[PDB]
Amino acid sequence: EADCGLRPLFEKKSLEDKTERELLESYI
Amino acid sequence: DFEEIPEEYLQ
Amino acid sequence: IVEGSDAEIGMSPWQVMLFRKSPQELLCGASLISDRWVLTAAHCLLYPPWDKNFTENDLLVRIGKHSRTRYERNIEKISMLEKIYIHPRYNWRENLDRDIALMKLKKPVAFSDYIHPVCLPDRETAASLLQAGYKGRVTGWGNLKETGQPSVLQVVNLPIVERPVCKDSTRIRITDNMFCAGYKPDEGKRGDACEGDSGGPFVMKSPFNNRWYQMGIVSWGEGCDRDGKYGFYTHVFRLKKWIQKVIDQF
Ligand SMILES: *[C@@H]1O[C@H](CO)[C@@H](O)[C@H](O)[C@H]1NC(C)=O
Ligand SMILES: NS(=O)(=O)c1ccc(Cl)s1
Ligand code: NA
Ligand code: NA
Repeated sequence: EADCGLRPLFEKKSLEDKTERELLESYI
Repeated sequence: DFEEIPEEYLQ
Repeated sequence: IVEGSDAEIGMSPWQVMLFRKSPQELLCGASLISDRWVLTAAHCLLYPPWDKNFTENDLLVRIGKHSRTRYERNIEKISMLEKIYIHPRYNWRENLDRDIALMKLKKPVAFSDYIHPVCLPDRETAASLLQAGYKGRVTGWGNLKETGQPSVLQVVNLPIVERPVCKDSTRIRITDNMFCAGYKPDEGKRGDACEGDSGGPFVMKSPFNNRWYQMGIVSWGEGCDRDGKYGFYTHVFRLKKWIQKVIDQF
């Protein structure tokens, strides 16, 4: 739980998946 | 079309 | 998932496959919320109109998967169920209100690059993110169209829809324990969950702390990816007090 929602192959490495930016851009 | 899983999980 | 794309490796490490032991088949999606607890839709386990009432020993959960049908040796982990908990006010008779269930695993699963839990929302993250137009992400191994099946886990991003539009799209009574998502006919993009995706997660990435939160559970729809229809999702935050009560008691 402390580490929840932080993906080993993405957030934990500071790598972005191919479409997460689409989500961020919608959070206006 | 599923590949058989190891028998240990069905025991 | 209709009109989605192949997931990247490790893109949804909380994704769980609910798997029937005999015959061996995909039943539903689900999500990992801790090393011993999996979240799904109640209708994936209990739906008397279709003579569905699965017990613990009927089912397995498969965690860390990418391929739909392959046994992913050295990657996926397969867990047996200790106990199923269905929301006591799950309304299977009418409209699938409170469509939520928890499954406790017999043994904790080891986390890995492919296996990791999603967060459940607090009140403030829910209030901030559950807004019309804001997009979440749905993942699953369900069918690629209403009327076929994917090689690997599929992913689609979909906007939350205004509650009046959700209500006006259907004759079903919509409750506060549901939200809907999908593009409108005039928006020129498409996508939906479909058969076999239900019980899986609708997630959003908080821009405040960069963590993924499970805001919804794939619950129901009328067809898949139909113009003017929307997918309906269990409102996880609204039911979180029940989740907490189960995990605290058991
Ligand atoms: C589901 O099955 C269990 C036993 O397998 C039974 O006790 C329970 O009443 C059933 N629920 C419904 C709604 O039929
Ligand atoms: N009816 S279904 O294919 O399970 C479905 C579509 C959209 C959902 Cl949300 S659940
Ligand atoms: Na209506
Ligand atoms: Na639609």
